[PDB]
Amino acid sequence: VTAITKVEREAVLVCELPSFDVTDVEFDLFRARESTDKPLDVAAAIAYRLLLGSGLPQKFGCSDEVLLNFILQCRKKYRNVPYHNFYHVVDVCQTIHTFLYRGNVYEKLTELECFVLLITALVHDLDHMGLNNSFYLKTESPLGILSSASGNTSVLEVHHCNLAVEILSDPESDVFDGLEGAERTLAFRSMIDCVLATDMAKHGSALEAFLASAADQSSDEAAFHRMTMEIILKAGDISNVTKPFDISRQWAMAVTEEFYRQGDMEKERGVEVLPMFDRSKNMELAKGQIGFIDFVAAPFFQKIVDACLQGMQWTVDRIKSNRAQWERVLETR
Ligand SMILES: COc1cccc(NC(=O)C#Cc2cc(C3=NN(C(C)C)C(=O)[C@@H]4CC=CC[C@H]34)ccc2OC)c1
Ligand SMILES: [Mg+2]
Ligand SMILES: [Zn+2]
Repeated sequence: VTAITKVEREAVLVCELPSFDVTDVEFDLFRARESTDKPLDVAAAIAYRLLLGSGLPQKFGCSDEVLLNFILQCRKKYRNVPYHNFYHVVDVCQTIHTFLYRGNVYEKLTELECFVLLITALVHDLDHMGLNNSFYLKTESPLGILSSASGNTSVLEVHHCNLAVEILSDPESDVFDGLEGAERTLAFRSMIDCVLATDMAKHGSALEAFLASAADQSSDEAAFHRMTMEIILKAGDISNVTKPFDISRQWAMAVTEEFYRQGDMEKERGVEVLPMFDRSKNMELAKGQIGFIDFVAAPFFQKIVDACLQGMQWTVDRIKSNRAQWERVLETR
């Protein structure tokens, strides 16, 4: 944990984002990346602006300097992989902002919980190597053995929580230094519960718990708040198909490259390679995206909007039109 320099901060604060509304559901992070020769500084500046314009750091005694220290300690710990890089967690951060403030999910949570969600977005994939839980277990890699021996199958999610806690133990980058007692505890418990909940192995069980709680006027209030945070970070994590088609498509290309590289190492290591991770299967993006929409994202967003989050209806509208756009790529091939 080397301290952030005056020079590193200045490199972010100078970025100005002319033309961009970071609060908008149609904000394009790809356009912002190649809109300078410092795409990393810009992403950091998008996150800084999102966090300050919410007004939440101020209310919880997090200075502008500590907040930016934190953004930059987070950025140092992401890797040059095609999808689970710093652009992805900044995307999840901005998208969660749209769900909270354009979708009015802010009304369901306290300000501390909204603050936690925006911060968690930035830690939720720390030190991701472009390989899924499954890779580590099948290869009996050290991390996989450690997870298996410890009894926790969520290999990556526990790695991420470990580095989050590392960054927050230095008061110079603890966005929660302003909290004490129950509030500091709730902040850490909820950041950890949310990251652990991004493991897609628990997708069905997290979705069903959230919906059972929303249907129950006598749900425990604390438990409902908690499940709402977990569902919102999960929503942000599978949000690529809720964006304007060309944005959705570039995300999909980036995730496919990352899966294909895992498939290359699984071959050179002679372990099971799924159809989807095999470069020499050349499966069509269109059928891929439609499959993801039909089996994961459409039912997910439709059910949470209907159950509770009416303000997020636009996500369901966009998945419908992205699907029809993929059906058109098929109909004209
Ligand atoms: C038939 O069901 C399918 C299921 C999955 C993919 C496809 N095919 C694609 O073309 C794609 C994509 C795709 C896949 C993901 C993810 N997937 N998952 C599992 C569901 C396999 C992860 O755990 C990733 C890590 C954490 C959260 C979500 C991430 C995210 C965005 C995607 O698109 C832009 C078809
Ligand atoms: Mg993850
Ligand atoms: Zn993620």
